[PDB]
Amino acid sequence: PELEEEMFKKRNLTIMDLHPGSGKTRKYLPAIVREAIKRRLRTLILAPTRVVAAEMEEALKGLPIRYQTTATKSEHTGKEIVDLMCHATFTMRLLSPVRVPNYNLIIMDEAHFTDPASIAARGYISTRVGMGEAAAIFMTATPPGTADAFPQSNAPIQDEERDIPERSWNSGNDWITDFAGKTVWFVPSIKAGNDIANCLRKNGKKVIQLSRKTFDTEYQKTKLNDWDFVVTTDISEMGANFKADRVIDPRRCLKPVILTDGPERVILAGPMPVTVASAAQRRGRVGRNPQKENDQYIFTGQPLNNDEDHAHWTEAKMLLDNINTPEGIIPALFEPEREKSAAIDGEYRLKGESRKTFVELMRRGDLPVWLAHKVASEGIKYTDRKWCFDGERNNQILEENMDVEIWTKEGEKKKLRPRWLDARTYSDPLALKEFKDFAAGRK
Amino acid sequence: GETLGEKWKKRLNQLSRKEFDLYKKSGITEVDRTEAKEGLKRGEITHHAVSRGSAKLQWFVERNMVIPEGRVIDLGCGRGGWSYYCAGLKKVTEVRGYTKGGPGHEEPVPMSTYGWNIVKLMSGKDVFYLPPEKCDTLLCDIGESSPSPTVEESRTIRVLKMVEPWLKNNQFCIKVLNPYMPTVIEHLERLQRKHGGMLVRNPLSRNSTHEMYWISNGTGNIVSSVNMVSRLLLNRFTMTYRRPTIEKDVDLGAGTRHVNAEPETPNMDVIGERIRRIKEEHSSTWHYDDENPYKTWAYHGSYEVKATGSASSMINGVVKLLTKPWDVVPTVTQMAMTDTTPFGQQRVFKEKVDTRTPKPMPGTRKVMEITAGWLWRTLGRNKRPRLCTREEFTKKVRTNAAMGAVFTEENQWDSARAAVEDEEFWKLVDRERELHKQGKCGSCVYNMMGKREKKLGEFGKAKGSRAIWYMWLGARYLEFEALGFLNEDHWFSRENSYSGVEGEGLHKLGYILRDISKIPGGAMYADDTAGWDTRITEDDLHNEEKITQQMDPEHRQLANAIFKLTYQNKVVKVQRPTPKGTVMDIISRKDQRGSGQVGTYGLNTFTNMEAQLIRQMEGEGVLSKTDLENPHLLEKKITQWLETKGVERLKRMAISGDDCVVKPIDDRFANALLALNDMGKVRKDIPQWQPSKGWHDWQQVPFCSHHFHELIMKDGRKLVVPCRPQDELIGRARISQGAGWSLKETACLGKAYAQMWALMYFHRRDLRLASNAICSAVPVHWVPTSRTTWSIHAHHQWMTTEDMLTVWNRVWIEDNPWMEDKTPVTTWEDVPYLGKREDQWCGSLIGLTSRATWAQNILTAIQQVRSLIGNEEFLDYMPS
RNA sequence: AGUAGUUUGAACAGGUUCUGAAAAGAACCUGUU
Ligand SMILES: Nc1ncnc2c1ncn2[C@@H]1O[C@H](CSCC[C@H](N)C(=O)O)[C@@H](O)[C@H]1O
Ligand SMILES: Nc1ccn([C@@H]2O[C@H](COP(=O)(O)OP(=O)(O)O)[C@@H](O)[C@H]2O)c(=O)n1
Ligand SMILES: Nc1ccn([C@@H]2O[C@H](COP(=O)(O)OP(=O)(O)O)[C@@H](O)[C@H]2O)c(=O)n1
Ligand SMILES: [Mn+2]
Ligand SMILES: [Mn+2]
Ligand SMILES: [Mn+2]
Ligand SMILES: [Zn+2]
Ligand SMILES: [Zn+2]
Repeated sequence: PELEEEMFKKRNLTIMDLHPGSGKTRKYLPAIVREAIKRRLRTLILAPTRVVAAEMEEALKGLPIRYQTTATKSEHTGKEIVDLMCHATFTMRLLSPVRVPNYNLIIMDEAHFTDPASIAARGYISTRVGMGEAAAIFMTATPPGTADAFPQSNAPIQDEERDIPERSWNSGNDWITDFAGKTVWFVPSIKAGNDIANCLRKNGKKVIQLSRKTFDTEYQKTKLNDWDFVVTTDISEMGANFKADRVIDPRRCLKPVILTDGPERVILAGPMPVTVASAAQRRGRVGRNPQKENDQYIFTGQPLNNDEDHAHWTEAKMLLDNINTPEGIIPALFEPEREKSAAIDGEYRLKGESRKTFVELMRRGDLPVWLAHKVASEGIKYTDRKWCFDGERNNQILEENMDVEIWTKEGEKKKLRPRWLDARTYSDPLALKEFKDFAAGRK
Repeated sequence: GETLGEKWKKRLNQLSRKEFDLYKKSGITEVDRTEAKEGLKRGEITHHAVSRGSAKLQWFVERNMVIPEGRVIDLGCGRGGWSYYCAGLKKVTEVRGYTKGGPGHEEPVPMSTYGWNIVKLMSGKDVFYLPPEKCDTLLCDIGESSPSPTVEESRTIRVLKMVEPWLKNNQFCIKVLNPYMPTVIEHLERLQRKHGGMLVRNPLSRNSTHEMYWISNGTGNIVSSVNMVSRLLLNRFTMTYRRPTIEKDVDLGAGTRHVNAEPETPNMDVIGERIRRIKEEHSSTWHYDDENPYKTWAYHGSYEVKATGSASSMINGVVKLLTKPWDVVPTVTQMAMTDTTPFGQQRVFKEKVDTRTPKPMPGTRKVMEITAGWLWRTLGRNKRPRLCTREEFTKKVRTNAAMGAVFTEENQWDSARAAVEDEEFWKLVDRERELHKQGKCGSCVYNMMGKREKKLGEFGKAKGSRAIWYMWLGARYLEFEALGFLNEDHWFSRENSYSGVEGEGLHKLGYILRDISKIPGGAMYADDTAGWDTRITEDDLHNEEKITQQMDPEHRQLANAIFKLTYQNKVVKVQRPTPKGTVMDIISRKDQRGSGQVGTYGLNTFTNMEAQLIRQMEGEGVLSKTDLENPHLLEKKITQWLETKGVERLKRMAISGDDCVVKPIDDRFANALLALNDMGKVRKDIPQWQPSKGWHDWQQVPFCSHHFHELIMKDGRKLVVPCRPQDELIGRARISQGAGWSLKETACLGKAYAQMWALMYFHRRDLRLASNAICSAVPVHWVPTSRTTWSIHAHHQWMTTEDMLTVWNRVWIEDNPWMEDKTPVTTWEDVPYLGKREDQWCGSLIGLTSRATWAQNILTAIQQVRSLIGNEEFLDYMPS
C-alpha cells in the first residue's frame, strides 16, 4: 500500500477509484492516517453511515482517533489530531454557530453518497481545498458518472434476475430457503424487513434485522458467524463487510421528489429502481473473498441513472448556501456535481435571522431541509406554529382516511393543514407523530 | 481556451428580442417597483427607493457580506440608491457619492428618506481622475455592458485598477462587470490576495449580465464562483420559463439623523501637562502613529505595551448536566463572555465611543439650563453639599479595588487597602489637591478597559458591550471628596428625588411600578438611550456642574477643579492592536460621560430626569418646534410650568441611569421626539422619528432588564416579583470566567445560582426544579471561598431547603414594606407560581416533551452528577 | 421511505462564611444602572 506524497499537500484533491473489496477501508485508510499522524496534520475522517464508521474503527485499532460518532465508544484523551464523524454531523456543525477546526487533511469515505448533507460537505471540502488551506482524499468505488452496475470484484459473482418477493410468502420460493450459505437481503423499509424476517424465522432460519433503530445491538451480533440471514435497509449497502455468500437486492426504493406543478411540494415518489451506484454498492457486499467463487447476486430489475428531479440536489444547495463560519466562506459545489440542474440553479442564502431559524427548525423541530427552508424564508420564527394551519384546504393531512386534528399548546383544537406539503412529515406513523408534536408546540 | 462565460456571451448575443426578453428575467429575484415608481413620478420624497440598487445593496447588507460604517464613498452613485440606502444604517455617519452625470447618464435625485441630511451626491465628477480619499466603506457600481467581451474586459480592468488605491483595511462592495475573462480573473485573484473579500453573485441581477460583486466580508475560490455563475447562466437558457420571484421593495423611511463626525480640538492648556508627563514617562517607545483610527477624538501618541483582557468562557458542568433540554436552545447555548481584548475594545470604540453628537438648538439649550437649575434646587431643598473625608474613603474603598496607576510614583502599592493605609499615598493626593486648588491638573488620566460580562454571541465569543473608564485611586479619592456627597447623602433616592430608585433593590422595584400605575394618565413608556454615556454633550455637562452653586467656597473650588479639569477635559489611555504588537494610545475628548466616575449613577439619573421632564413638557404643549429653534426663548413659561407641576410630573417617573418608566397625563408623549432627539438622547432599537410604544399593563413594562408579575398566594396575599426570559437566566448560569470545561471546581457557583433562582425567580417552574436538582447534586458540606475554591465544614450543612425557606421569608415577608401581614410561610408548597400561560409566555419549556422527560427522570441526572463529583455527602432537596 | 445527531470602574441590592457577648469588622459570590 504505497502512498503518493502529492495527496498530502494543499490544493490537491485525490479521487481514489478502486473497485469494491480492494482495501480502501482496511489497507489504504490506516496507512494514510498513520502518515498524517507522522506529519502532524489535523485530520478529519467522514463516514456516510454508522456501519462504515464501525468498519473504520475496527480497521483503525491502535491509532489515536477521537471518535465523534454515537456508534463507537469514547476514551479520547486530548492529544488526538484525528477526528472521525459522519457526513451529516459535519455539515450540521458547519451550519451551527460553533467553530469547527481548520483541518489540514480531510478523508471522506464513499464520496458518491447522495444525502444532501454529504453533497454539502463535499462542496465545502472542495472549496477549502481550492483555497490552499487543506488537502482531501475522496474514497469511492462508484464515482459520479457511473453506468456499470457490475463492477470488478475480488471473486466472480453470479448475477441472476429472479423475482424477489416483497412481503411474506405462504409457499413456493424454494430458491430462497434452499440456500446453504449466508444471505444479505436488502429491503426498502423497516416494516417490509419485519414481515420478511418473520416469514424467514417461520421456516427455521434465524435472521438478524439491521436498521437505524436496531443498529446498536444488531451490528455486533452480525459480526458473529451464527446467523443465516441479514435483512437490512440501505444503512449497510456501503462499506459493510458481512462475509456473506448471497445478496438479494430488489433494486426498489422511495425517493423524495420536488414537484412545482403550481404550488411547490415534496412527494415520496412511488417504488422506483435504485440508481446504478446503489445497485453496484449493494452487489459489492458479496464476492469480496478471493477464496470463494460461488457468490450470487439476485436482483429484480434494472437501475436508472435518472437522478435529476430528486430533492437531494435542491436540499444540498440549501445546506451549502447557508454554511456559517467565522471567516465567512462562500462555498461552491463539488465540480462533478455542478452538472446537476437543480443544484446549480439554487440561490438559497438566507439573511442572518432567517438562517438561524432555518438551522433551529432542522435541528430542534426535525423538519426536512426543504420544509425548513420554506418556513424560514418567510420570516417565520421557530416558536410560531401558525403556518401548520394556514394552508389551503387541499393540504389537509389524512390519517385512517380522517382529518388529523391536534390540540395546540395554547388549548385550541385545530386541523393539521400546513402551508407547505412535505410527504416526509406524514409518510410513516412515526413521522406523522413527530410532526403532530411539532405542530402542537411540544417540540 | 474558450471559457464558459464566453460561450454564454456568444449564445446571448444571438437571441431574438422575444426570447431575449423571456430569458433576461427567467427565474431571477425581483422587487416590485410599481408603487415606488408611481410615487416618484408624483414627487414623493419619502419611503421610496430611487432605483433598484437599494434592494441589491440590501441583499449584501442583510447577509453581512458588506457592513457599511463610518464614512461611505459611493463611486458612480448614479441616482443614489446605494447612498440613500446607506444613509439609514446606524453605523454610517456620512455618505459621499460621485457620479459623472451629463447627457446619457443618470443624475442624482433629491430625496428626504431617513438620514438624508448626511448624504452629499456630487454630479459632474469622473472618478477615474478623482484623487483617493480615506473612507470606511467604499461602494463602486461602475461598468456598462457591451456586446464585445473584450471591451467589457478592458472596462472591468480599468475599474479594478481605479478602485484599488482607495482600499485600505475597510469595507467595500465593487461591481465586476465581466468576471469570466482570464485576465480579469488573474487581476481579481491578485486583488483578493492583497485585500481579501470574495466574488458573489446577486440573485437580483438579470440573466442578461454576468456581473458579480467583490465584497469584503467573505472568503472562497474566485474561479469556482465564476464557473458556478457561468453554469447557472448557461442552464437558464434551456430550462422552462419561470416567473421571477417577486419580493417587496425596501422602505427607506423619512427624517433626519442626529449624527456628526467633526474632529476634536484639544485644549492643551488644561491637558497639556498630563500629556507631557505621559510622554516623559514612556519616552523610550513613544511614537506618533499615522494609522490611528480616531476620527472624533484627539490623538496625541502611542507606546508599546503588553495586551490585557481576555475573550474566553468556562463551561459550568453541574448546571449544564442538569439543564439538558436547553442544550438545543440557541439563546442558552450561544451565551459567552464579552471580548475585552484590545481588538474588542477597539471595535467598541469604533462603533460607540468614537462618535459625535451635534449641538442642540438655542431653545433646547435654554430649556435644559432652566430645567437643570430648577432640578438642582429641588434636589437640595433639605440637603446641603458637603465634603467627604479620607476617613469615609478608607472606610468605603474595596480592598481589591484597582490601583489604576499611570505614573511610576503611584505604582508602589499592591492593594487599595495597603495604599489607603500608607502615608505616602495621601501625600501624593495632597500634592494633586494643591494643584487642583490653583485650577491645574497633572496626574488625572483615565485607564480604559472593557466590561467583562455575559452576552449573546457566536463561535464562543460575544461582542464587547461598553467601555469602562477609571482614574488612579488618588484621583478617584479626589472626585469622591468633591462629589461623593451625592451618593453618601442619597440625593437620588425615591424620598429625595421623587423619581430616582437609588438604593431600592431589584425585587422591590415592581411595587414602585405598581404605584406608578395608579396615577391617572396615558400609557406607561420605557425607552432606553442607545449608548447613553456617549450621547452626553457639553451642555448637560455644564448643567450637571451647576450643582456647585450650592457649595461653600473651598468645596466649590475642589468641585470646579474636578468638573472642569477631569470631567470636561478627559485624557484617556486605550489599547490598540497593531501588526507590530499592541500599543497604548493617548487620546483626548471634552464631551462625554466617563462611565466609572464617582458620579456616574447620580449624574446619569439627573440628566435623564431632566430629559424626561423636558419630553413631558413637549408632550403637554409647553414646548413646540418654534420654541426649540428660538435663540431668545422665554423663561417665564418654562419656569411657570416647573413651579406649578414639576414635582407631580417627577412622581410619574422611575429613573435609574438611562432606564426610565414614565406615565404621562396623555399619549402625546409618545410622539414628542423633537426635544428628545435634539438633546442627543436617541432611543435604541427604533427609527429616530417613530413614535414610542406604550404599555397599558404595568406588568409588561421592562425596567432594569426585568418585568414584574403580581402573584397571589394561597392565603390571599399579593406579591410583586421580578421576571425575565428564562433563556437569559439559564444561559448566564451555565458559563463563567475562565476557559474549558469545569465540574468539581464550579459546583458551589452552581449552588449559588440555584439559591439566587430560589430567592428571586421561585415563581418559574423550570427554574425552581433546576435549582432543587443542582442543590441535590452538590455536596452539602462544601462552602465556597472564591469562584473556584471551597472549604469543607463537615459539622454543618451549608444551605438546606429550610435555610432557603427562611431566607425567602426574610426577604419577601419580614423585610418587605409592601406586605402589611407578616405571617411566615412554613412550606415551599405555599410559595406561589406564575400562571402556566404566563410562565409559557416568559420562556418556560413546560408543555414540551423534552422538558417532561427531563422532569420525570431528574433523579437519574442528579445521581450521574453525584457519581461524577465523587463519593461525598449529599442531601436531597427535591420535594416529596 | 431512508440516514445522521447540541459540538478586573462607580453606585446599589441580596445572599453566604468567619470573627464578635451583640453592635461591628473581615472575605467571597451573584445581580442591576
Ligand atoms: N467614469 C465614471 N465616473 C463616474 N460615474 C460614472 C462613470 N461611468 C459611469 N458612471 C455612473 O455610474 C452609474 C452606474 S449605475 C449606479 C446605480 C446606483 N447603485 C443606484 O442604486 O442608483 C451610472 O449612472 C453612470 O452615470
Ligand atoms: N474482518 C475482515 C473484514 C474484511 N476482510 C476483507 O478484506 C477485503 C477488503 O476490505 P475493505 O473493507 O477494505 O473493502 P473496500 O472498502 O475497499 O471496498 C475485503 O475482501 C474483505 O472481505 C477480511 O478479510 N476480514
Ligand atoms: N455595567 C454598567 C452598565 C451601565 N452603566 C452606565 O449606565 C449607562 C446606560 O446603561 P445601559 O445598560 O443602558 O447601556 P448603554 O445605553 O450606554 O448602551 C451607561 O452608558 C453607563 O454610563 C455603567 O456605568 N456600568
Ligand atoms: Mn470500504
Ligand atoms: Mn441605554
Ligand atoms: Mn438602560
Ligand atoms: Zn488632577
Ligand atoms: Zn415574566
